[PDB]
Amino acid sequence: RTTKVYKLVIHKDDELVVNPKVFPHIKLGDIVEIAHPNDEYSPLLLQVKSLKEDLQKETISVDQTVTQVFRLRPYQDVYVNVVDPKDVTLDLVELTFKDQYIGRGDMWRLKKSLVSTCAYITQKVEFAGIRAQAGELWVKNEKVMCGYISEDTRVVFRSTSAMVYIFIQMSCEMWDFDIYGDLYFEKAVNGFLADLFTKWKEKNCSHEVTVVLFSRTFYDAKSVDEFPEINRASIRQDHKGRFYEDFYKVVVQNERREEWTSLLVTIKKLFIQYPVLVRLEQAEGFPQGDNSTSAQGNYLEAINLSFNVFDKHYINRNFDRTGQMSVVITPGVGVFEVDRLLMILTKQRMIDNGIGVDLVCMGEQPLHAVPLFKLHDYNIPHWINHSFYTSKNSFTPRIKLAGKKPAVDYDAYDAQVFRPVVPGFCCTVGVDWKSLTTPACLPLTTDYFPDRQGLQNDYTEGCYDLLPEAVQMTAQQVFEEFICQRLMQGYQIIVDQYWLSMGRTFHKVTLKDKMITVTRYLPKYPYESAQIHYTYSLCPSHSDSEFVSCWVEFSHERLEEYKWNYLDQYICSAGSEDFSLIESLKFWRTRFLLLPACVTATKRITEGEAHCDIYGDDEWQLLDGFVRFVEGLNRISTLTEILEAMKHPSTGVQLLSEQKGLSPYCFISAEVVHWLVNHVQTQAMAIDIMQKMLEEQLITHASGEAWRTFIYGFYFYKIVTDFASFQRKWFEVAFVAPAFLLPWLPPEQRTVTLDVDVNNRTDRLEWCSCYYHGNFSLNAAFEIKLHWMAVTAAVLFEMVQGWHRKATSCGFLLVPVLEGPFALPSYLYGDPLRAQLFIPLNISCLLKEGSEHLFDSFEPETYWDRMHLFQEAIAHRFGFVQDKYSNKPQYIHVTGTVFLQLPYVGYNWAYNTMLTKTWRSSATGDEKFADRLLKDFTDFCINRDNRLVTFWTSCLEKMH
Amino acid sequence: CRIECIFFSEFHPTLGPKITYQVPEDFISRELFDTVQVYIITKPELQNKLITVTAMEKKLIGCPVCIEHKKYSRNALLFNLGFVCDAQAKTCALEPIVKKLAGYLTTLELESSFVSMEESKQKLVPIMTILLEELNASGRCTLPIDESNTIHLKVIEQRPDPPVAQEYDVPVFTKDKEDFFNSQWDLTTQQILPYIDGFRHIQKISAEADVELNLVRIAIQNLLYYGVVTLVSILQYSNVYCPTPKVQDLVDDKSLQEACLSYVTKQGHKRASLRDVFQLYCSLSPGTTVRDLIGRHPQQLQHVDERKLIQFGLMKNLIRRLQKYPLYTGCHSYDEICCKTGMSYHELDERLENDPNIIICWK
Amino acid sequence: DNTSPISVILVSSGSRGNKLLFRYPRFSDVILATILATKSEMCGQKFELKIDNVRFVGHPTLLQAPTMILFNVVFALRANADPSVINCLHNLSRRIATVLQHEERRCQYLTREAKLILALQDEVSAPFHHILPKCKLARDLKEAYDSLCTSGVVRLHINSWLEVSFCLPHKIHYALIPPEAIERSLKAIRPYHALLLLSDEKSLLGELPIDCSPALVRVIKTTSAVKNLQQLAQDADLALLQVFQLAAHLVYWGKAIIIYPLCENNVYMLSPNASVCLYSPLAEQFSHQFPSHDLPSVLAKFSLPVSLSEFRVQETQLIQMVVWMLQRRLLIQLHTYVCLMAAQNPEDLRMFARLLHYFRGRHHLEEIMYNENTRRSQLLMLFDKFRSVLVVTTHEDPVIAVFQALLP
Amino acid sequence: GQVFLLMKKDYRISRNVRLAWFLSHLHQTVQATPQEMLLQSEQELEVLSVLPPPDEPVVPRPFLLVPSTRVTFLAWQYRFVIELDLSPSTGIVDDSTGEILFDEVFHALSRCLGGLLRPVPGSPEIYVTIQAYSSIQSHQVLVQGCLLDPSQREVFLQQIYEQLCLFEDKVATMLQQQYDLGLVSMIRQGILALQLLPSNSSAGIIVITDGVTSVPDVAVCETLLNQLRSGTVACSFVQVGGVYSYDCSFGHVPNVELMKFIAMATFGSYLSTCPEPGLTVYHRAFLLYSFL
Repeated sequence: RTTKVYKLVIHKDDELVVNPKVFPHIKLGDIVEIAHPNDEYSPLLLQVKSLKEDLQKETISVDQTVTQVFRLRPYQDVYVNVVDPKDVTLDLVELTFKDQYIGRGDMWRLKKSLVSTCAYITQKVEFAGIRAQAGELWVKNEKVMCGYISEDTRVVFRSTSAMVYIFIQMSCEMWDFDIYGDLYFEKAVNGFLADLFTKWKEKNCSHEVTVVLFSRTFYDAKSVDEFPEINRASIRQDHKGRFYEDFYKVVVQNERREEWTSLLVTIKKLFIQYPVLVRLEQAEGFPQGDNSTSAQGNYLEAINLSFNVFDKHYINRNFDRTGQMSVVITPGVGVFEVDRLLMILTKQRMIDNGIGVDLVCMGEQPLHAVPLFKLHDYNIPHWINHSFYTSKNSFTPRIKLAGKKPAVDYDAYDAQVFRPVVPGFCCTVGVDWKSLTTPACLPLTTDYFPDRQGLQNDYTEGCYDLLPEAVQMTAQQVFEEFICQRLMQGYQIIVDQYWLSMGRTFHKVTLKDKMITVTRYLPKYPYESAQIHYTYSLCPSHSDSEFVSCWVEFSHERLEEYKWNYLDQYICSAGSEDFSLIESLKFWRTRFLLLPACVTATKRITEGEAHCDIYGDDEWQLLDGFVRFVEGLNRISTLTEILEAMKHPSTGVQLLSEQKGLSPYCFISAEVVHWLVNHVQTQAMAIDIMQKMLEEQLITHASGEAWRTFIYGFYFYKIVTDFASFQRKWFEVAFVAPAFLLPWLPPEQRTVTLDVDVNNRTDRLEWCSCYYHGNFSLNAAFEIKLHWMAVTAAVLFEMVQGWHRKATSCGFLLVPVLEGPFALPSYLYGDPLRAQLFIPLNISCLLKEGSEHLFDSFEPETYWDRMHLFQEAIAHRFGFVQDKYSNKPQYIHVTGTVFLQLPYVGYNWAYNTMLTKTWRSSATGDEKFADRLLKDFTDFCINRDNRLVTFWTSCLEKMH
Repeated sequence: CRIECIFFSEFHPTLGPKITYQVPEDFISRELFDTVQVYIITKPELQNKLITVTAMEKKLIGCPVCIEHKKYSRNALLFNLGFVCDAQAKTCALEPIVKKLAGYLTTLELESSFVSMEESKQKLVPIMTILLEELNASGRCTLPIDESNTIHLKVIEQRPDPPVAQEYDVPVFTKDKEDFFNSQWDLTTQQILPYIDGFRHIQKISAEADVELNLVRIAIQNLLYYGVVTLVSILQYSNVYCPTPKVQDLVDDKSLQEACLSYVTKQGHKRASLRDVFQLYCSLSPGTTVRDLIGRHPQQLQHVDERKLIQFGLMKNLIRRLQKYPLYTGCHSYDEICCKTGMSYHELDERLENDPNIIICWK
Repeated sequence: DNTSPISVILVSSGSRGNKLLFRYPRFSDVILATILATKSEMCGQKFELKIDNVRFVGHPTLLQAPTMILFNVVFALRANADPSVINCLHNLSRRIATVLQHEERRCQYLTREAKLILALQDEVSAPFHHILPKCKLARDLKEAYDSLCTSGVVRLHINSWLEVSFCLPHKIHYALIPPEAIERSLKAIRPYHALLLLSDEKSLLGELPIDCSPALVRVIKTTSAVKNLQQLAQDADLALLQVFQLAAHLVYWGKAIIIYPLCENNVYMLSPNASVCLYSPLAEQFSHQFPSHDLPSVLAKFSLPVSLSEFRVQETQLIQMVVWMLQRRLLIQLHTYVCLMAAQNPEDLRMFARLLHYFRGRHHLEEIMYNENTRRSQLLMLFDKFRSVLVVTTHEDPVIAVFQALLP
Repeated sequence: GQVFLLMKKDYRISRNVRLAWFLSHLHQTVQATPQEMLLQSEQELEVLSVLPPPDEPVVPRPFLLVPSTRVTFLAWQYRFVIELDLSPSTGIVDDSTGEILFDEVFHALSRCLGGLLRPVPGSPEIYVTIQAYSSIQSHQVLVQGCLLDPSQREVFLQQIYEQLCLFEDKVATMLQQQYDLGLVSMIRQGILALQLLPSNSSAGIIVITDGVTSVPDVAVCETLLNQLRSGTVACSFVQVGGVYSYDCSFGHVPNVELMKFIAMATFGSYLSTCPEPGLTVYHRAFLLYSFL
């Protein structure tokens, strides 16, 4: 224990400068303590990564950040005590994420990269684009300020940017006073919710918030009949002869915000307007209805609705959030009378995924076990994180005072005197604020392991081999990718044989003598899970008082049915054309659109312009921008006198050269047409002479299949002087160069395998698949869809951001876009909490006396394909362009904010929720643009100020 | 708990603190307000604290509220809406109402600026004009103010803290039951209610109902707190009771006579007289057990239940209990010792009758 | 202890601003000075204040180059304190305030022993727990606080010559007997009662002032558990009304207890609230004065009702064993009552009719003994002759059983 | 009903003279004499007025004397000696009154003096000698004179104020330097001061005590009262303080019975409270005198 006192030297690449000439015994990598000998402040441990004798004697230089963290004054005394790396080993380390999507495999790589390292508090750990942060270091159950991480330290990951779901049970107890003189709703909203929001603000979290209000209502009706046939689709019968209907109201959906205190007023307003909304009063054409009790409510179906919406995390995947959270707030104490099979189903869905459910009861803590299920017997649920929110004399009671119902053998009696939820351990009154502010991910490792002989009585034994070795990925990164691929499916390792466990399924992945062996064990008798058909009424977020009947199937996925043997082949082929992505695998997918940058009109609207119909309804300049963008995507007379002039190195055309796999003197089959109609008479003549030139067999296309005709556009061509591989490595887009008032009439997708490891930042190959529109036009959006399984999401996000910047330079927009914005909850792209908005288009003012509705001059045959053009003529005035998605017509705004559908009288309106703040720009407007567009569009569609007829009359003239 | 007036005041920037509204009008005279003015509109350190001040035979309750923001005159707004009662009113249950009301007012001002401008200020007078009657006559008030806020007030009386229930006590019903919705009980109260009869001690209840003893004791304590059940000593044919002076009151209070004669009366018999009851409550002796009286007053016990007789005497304090005090630390009754040991009192009799080391005492 | 005040504060106002002058032992020194210093319109009457869960009781004075207009001696208490405690403490505060005002009027005691502490606060500001022994006044307040917490009798001496005697009945009668019960029982006393004190007579005469009433000492000298008040009034040569007044005064301060005298045939038993702990702190004094006898072995004798002198110099020593344990409240005294609810005896009928307003169950046999002189045998035979009209009851006396911790 | 008889200043009727004329004019008619001749009445006493059984309107008509008739006797010149006790048993608070019974005694004395000389049923000179005694010295002489002209009272009260102010601080000092008999002795001093006032007419001794004082024994009390009635002097007790409730200062219980029993003897009056302001309580306790 040397006590060589020193003098501090401040420094501003390892953040520690020392001289071996001053510490000859200290080698590279050794720990170097730095603390003032006479300071009560905690010491500071670090690493001596590098050696440089030029550092001053009796002086060790460190960075400013670590010095400010450890509270070390400049020029002060210090110590240089060196301890062995076996005493300061930490016991538990915690890292948190922020505004980043990280798969479990990436977390595994980050953790195994951090091993055997010195880490202090609030350090910035970065690795291959992943950016974590230490926030709590524990040694022997004591919080420390710094420590060392060994091959046995506990690492925990949490998130500040999860996806949260909040449910509030509005049962009858919401309207009851508690023992302190306050309503239960006031306790829930003015209490718990405000505290949670304040904690989120304090901890700097950026979750995505969805808020739903739900209840259940019974009716006094004999045999249906009374219900108007229009709402009869959402009536269910209890097994006691009762007519009840479930209700759901959405307050906010998929919303990100910097403050949440402004939402409580909205929830209060909904509380006031509630009893009429759920048909307890003014039940016109309805029987008399009654609210339900919390124990008789629909608690177990809100959980399964959340499980449904969370089971589709792979669809429309974005790069900003990580983590899932579902919260149920109830006025009761934690007793419910639920169905017997739904409980087993929701337990199975709980044990399948890794999204733990949270319950926050608000009644007084009872004198028994909590929570309680009264089957239609009792059962204690051990998989619910429950809590009791105690609001901010003595002797608080613990029993609910029931309301008032309005109006011989004398020696034996003495002798015979001295002759479940019982353990109600009343201690859980705490509220786990830490689990509500930074949700913890599913642990990467587990300790449980069954008996070495009990597997024969429960599971079979499947086995398959793989030889990855037979620039190429070595047969050691493939094994790591094998281990990773299980992780994003929800697997955990048990604590180079690697065991893995998920539910009842077991995997073993091993490597030996350059060969990867996989062995699967699946249960012999997997419990069946019959789907539950569920019906409910839903009020969408944009709506005000409108309910829509919906139906949903509760099902449990068959984990043993996952085709784990095809995905391994896909990985082992490094994106070969032999194997592709099939829908059975839940491969991650996203969809982007490239749009014209109509900046002027959007800026005018954003500045305060009233009507948005100002979008109307230079070509080669935009063509140049598009060809430049596509180039960025790829990372790059008569007879023969014209050809000879083209071959001139300064007169004819450019020469695309200096590219791997690209033949010299190659040229783009589009710019040559532009120069030809310039130096040398018409576009048709240009393409015809180009086709003749190809027929002359001196200039062809680089693919080599000269049989194909000349295609004008972004196509590669060589001069002078196999097919699938070229089509799978380069982009190639063609160029396809009033209606409702007239006498007459009154491929498409290509695939490319991309390498993601641009600006190399990792030791392994990453690849994805890209499906893009086969042809481009200035009146239709350009669709590009990414499908990926094995990609570091940060690298892909960096590449996509590069694309976004390049397209911004070219006068376009590249925006992520929802996939199924008009699907019902039952379909794959549907959303149980989303329903389309309807806009009525009244054809009544347009109609004139005489002819009934319209199109009287036109033949009745052209009526089902001509009104469609009339509607699109109105749509084009609002910036909506056609979207030929990969059926019903779809239109998307140039801002990329709003969708539009023609049902087959009116429109279907929906929002694009995948446009976040980061993607926003000048062209896309502010965060309140779609809402202000709804108002103008709806008002124009009802012919406000006779704006509609002003359009019909003004367009009728062109017919004449 | 009557409310004489409800008054609203605030920090007027020009004339300083003064009253602004009263219901009824001019109930609080200015020369009275200008004295309690220090405790009504207070220094910032006193905000969000209940203040009860007695002056001029009146009792003023309030809770000053200060909201600090730049938009106001002096970067803060001061207001208080308080109650007036008589000097001797038991206003211990009127504090939560005032606190919640102040919370409602500050929420209204923070959300809709309800108190700042003079347009919504005039709406206060009908609000208090409703509050006074809704609270005095009913003690409950549900009053909507706007599209997001509705005032819900319910007054709760603060009953005294309950005693502790020991393992050997016997609970007896005093509200007669069958007057409440069993569905509205704590679901563990429903477990034990069919076992309370007036003859079962807490340990026996826990044994029969398979409920944790600590939980059963807490439940019985809660029932005591609400006043639904009472506790009496164990009943056995070897107890000894000494009459209490209050026995005389039995003959000098007609209501007590009626209640006693009704309760003590055997079911299925003519109502017992008072001459056969005042004798039973004076013929007991510290040397006569409940067994000698079976033959000592045979004619008298022909319309009464002996168990019910003794029970009723116990609850109304017409009878005291005599036990035996000898693990024999001294502070243990015979019944408690028997219950912990698990043997009968007669079994304990042939365990200290002939083993002289520690003697028997009656207290 | 609910009755124990949390703290004692002395505050005062005037033309120098509110100034907290003392506090023994969550509020600022400016907050308390601002709130507890009222204005002249509120002077001379009770002052009650409540904040959150803390109560303040006081009594301003109006205090009539002076620079002081009024002061206040406030006591802090828990929110759930009993109102009788509030009234008692207000009375104590007024008693302190009036003598302080008189001292101010005579020799300006206040604004001479108030600026020294004022300046000393600045000297210790380079203050109420380091300036206590620098000036007597805060010492008296601390003594009062300590006495209230422990003793229950405050014997204060201000200016070394003005006495202040105060008692707190809540902490005195803790055999926790309410003061109202004692007060009610003390207005219904009879000449056939006896006075008795625990302490020795020599140790009882040293507490009294230097100018007591001579009847006070006279009563103490000739008081015994055998005599009654009537046989005491003649011996001390005092009127019966004065004897009753003196007995009430002595009982009030806990220095006297009223019991029926020790006749040979007094019948006792153990008090229901007895404490035979076999290790009780009081059992360490019974052996410390009487070694040869064990308390759990002597108290066992009075299990059944037994006579006072039937072998319950051994007898001459046993009597002390019934005085020390009767000044302690271990036992009670039983009594025989009668209520109405032979004809061939006009002489007996006339006497029975004469003594007919007593048969309500509220008059004891010995009351009849004392009032209408009639031997025990005659009364007992009169009661035994009737066996169908009168009811015989054996229970304690509800007037004197209050002292042995037994409320009615 | 009641007959009022006035003294003469020149002479002094003995104790038996009143009984002698009560017996002599028994069953004899009497008359209320005219106003202007009462000063010329050469007889020893004067018959001011007589009333049949308030002021039962007595016209100037004769009335027959009866053995049951009540005869009250007044006088023309009176003397009184005023004694105070300032024992350390009078240095406590008076909770009901609000004051301390050191100023309240002065208030009672001032009120008694003021309400004793303001003013004649059916139709004047006072001497006062005041001294104050204490248990810790003997007595201080405060008046050896005091004709007491009625329109001088304020100056007199102000003057006797300082003689008690200077007294107060002496006792305070003597008890400050003390930490860090009785009534039987007082009454003696009452008689001694009496033989310094002019000539004849009944004398009075007004003592204002708190009741703490008590008589030592019975024989000494008999000796005191024998000498008290020897000189035919009326002694009165003006009680100071409130009720004798339990919560009083310890050690302080008034001896109301002793002073009442002394007041009934020697034809004295016991006053419970000094009331706020002819035939009044003030003018009947002292100036009046009866024998039956």
